[PDB]
Amino acid sequence: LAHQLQQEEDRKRRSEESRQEIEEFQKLQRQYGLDNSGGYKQQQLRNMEIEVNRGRMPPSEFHRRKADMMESLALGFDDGKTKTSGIIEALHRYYQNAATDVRRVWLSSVVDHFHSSLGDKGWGCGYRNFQMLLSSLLQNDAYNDCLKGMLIPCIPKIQSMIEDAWKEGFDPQGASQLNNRLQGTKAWIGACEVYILLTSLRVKCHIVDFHKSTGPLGTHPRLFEWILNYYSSEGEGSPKVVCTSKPPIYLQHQGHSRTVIGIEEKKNRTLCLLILDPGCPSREMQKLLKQDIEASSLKQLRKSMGNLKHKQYQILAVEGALSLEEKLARRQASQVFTAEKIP
Amino acid sequence: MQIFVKTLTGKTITLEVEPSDTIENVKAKIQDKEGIPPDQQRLIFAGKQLEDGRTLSDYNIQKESTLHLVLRLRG
Ligand SMILES: [N+]
Ligand SMILES: [N+]
Repeated sequence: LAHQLQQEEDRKRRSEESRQEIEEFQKLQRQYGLDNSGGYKQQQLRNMEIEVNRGRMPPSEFHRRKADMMESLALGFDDGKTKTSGIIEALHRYYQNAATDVRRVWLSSVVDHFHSSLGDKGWGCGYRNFQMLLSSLLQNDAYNDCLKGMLIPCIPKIQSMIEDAWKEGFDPQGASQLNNRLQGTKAWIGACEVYILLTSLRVKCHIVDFHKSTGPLGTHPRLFEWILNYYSSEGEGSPKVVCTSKPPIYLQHQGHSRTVIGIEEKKNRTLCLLILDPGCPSREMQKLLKQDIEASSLKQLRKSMGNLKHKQYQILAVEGALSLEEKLARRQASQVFTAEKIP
Repeated sequence: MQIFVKTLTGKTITLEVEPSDTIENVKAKIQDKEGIPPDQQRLIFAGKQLEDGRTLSDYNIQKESTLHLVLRLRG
């Protein structure tokens, strides 16, 4: 009797615990894109079917878009429908010609913005950031040999390319964290995946891990100072606006990533990062294209230390090209995967 | 008491813990069995990411509870 009383309560507790665990696991696997419920192709189609069902899109047009999607996916090429070009050149014009609170501003080289489409909304950030970074490398002659013949890949192709890096032997522990597969999924990725992808293409790059806050009020001054150092040059005759040859910086925090395309040193000596978000729709990006930039729009691009209070950031920065021997050295190093840590 | 720690690929381990264990201590115990540094771990239970300086006590973790383990920094 006594034993039965204990056994029954335990059973009931266990069952409730199990139900809770199962429900949570499901929610998390789904959020992280690891529940094996399908990929980009599926989401695009499902979301376009909503657009038909809601009466917002003709059924014929669904067939045309689907056709075009399938061609792009077969080729492995992004279709460009979420791309906005000319932001660097527009910022250069603005900073040169407009009365600002800026002493000096450093910009990365030409960079195309990519936002998520219907296919990757909610999960494509890391991939879209990779596309922005790559757009800059593809216009930079330093990377012509390593990246020869490449166009911006579509998200499914990026997933394939990561898998290829895993197959070569990069970062097996990272592969195992994502079930060794990315195609046909909505998997969140991080700087570690972007790293092995670029390394596998013979691009020299590295991660820096800002693993805890370094300033008052949970700020990350070290991060701002690292980016200033990356963008800036020692001195001499540097102009107020410097459009550098440097690629932009991939910026990860838990849950989301963005692309840093420059940094402003205000007249009061504080620093402000210029950040593109792959969540920003084309109509918002277009505002930066008009000759006089709204105050809200500029404010949206500008991030001060108060705006970066996540516990941990990682950056990935690109530094040049690798020899095959240097790539193989990095492939072996990636077996015990580490990054520079600050502090 | 025993608890379980499960990654989002379904890999599961058991840990021996006390209610007074900090989340920091639990991440150490995971490192002890899997070699994963604590800075790479995020633990979630009942919808909440668990904070380092709090105890299992603080979160009503019971024997045979499962914590979910998110690895590295992704988004
Ligand atoms: N979209
Ligand atoms: N995104």
